[PDB]
Amino acid sequence: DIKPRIIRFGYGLADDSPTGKASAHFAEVVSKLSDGKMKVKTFGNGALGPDEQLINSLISGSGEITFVSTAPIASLIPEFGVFDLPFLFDNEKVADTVLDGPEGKKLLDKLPAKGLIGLNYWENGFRNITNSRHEISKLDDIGGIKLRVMQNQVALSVFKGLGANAIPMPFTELFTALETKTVDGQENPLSTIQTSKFYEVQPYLTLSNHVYTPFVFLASKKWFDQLSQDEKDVITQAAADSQAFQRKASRQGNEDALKYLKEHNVKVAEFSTEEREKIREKVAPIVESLKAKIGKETVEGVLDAAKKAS
Ligand SMILES: O=C(O)[C@H](O)[C@@H](O)[C@H](O)CO
Repeated sequence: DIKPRIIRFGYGLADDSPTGKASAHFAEVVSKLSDGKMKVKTFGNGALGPDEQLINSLISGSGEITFVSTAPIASLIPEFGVFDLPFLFDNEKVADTVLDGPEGKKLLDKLPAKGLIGLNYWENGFRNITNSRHEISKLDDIGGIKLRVMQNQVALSVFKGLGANAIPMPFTELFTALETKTVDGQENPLSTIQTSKFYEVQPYLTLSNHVYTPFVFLASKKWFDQLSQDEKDVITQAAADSQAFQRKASRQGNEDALKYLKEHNVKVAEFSTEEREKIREKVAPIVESLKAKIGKETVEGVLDAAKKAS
């Protein structure tokens, strides 16, 4: 029971980012599983707007499928803000375990009340600081930097607490803000820095890996609910296949991006062991400060699940 259907899948990252390629993979699997009857059309590079607009399009029904970072979802469901706390996940194995386990599912289960289906989590990844003002290799080097952040109170409060002038902006405005130096820098995974070309306007890169961002792979509930069960199964089966593809592509992409940026002579710094402890000390009270704006039980449950996975 599958009828011909065209499905629009907009997203913010470049079409040749790992997640852009995973979106094309999803399209291919949907076509395969539906004998070519269900056709997914991908619109990358922010062609259908940034995350905030994509979310709204799924709620309204103008769009069917997207992936977005968890951070803009915090404007609908504050508990999703948990992932903007620094150093939550020691590595990607911990992340997968927590996200695919009960603590991840509790959050996904809050989406339908807002008109969204969280099909599963994809990997945005560990975020790294870039800027055009000066090298950042110490906590103090962040003071007064105008740093674009994602658009929720947790991200703004974290970087303000680290001394930055935190400037929330949609991802789709970011390259130009960097190029014109309306902001000094930003922070994102290496493959995004590469495929969105931020290195062309960001001479400095710090391998801070300070935050891990999940993507949520999303379907419009209004749209999903009017699918037949056979068609829903195509979507959920393709989503499971594509998650595995995505995560592998993301992790290979992270390795490839580091190699590329280094070989391109981007200037790369890190936080020494001492500076790392300074950052940990400064973060701990702002993390505690933000539990009330995320949800105490969410923060503590994610932290406990991460400990058990680590
Ligand atoms: O910096 C950001 O906003 C995120 O990292 C991106 O992936 C964003 O979701 C994209 O569309």
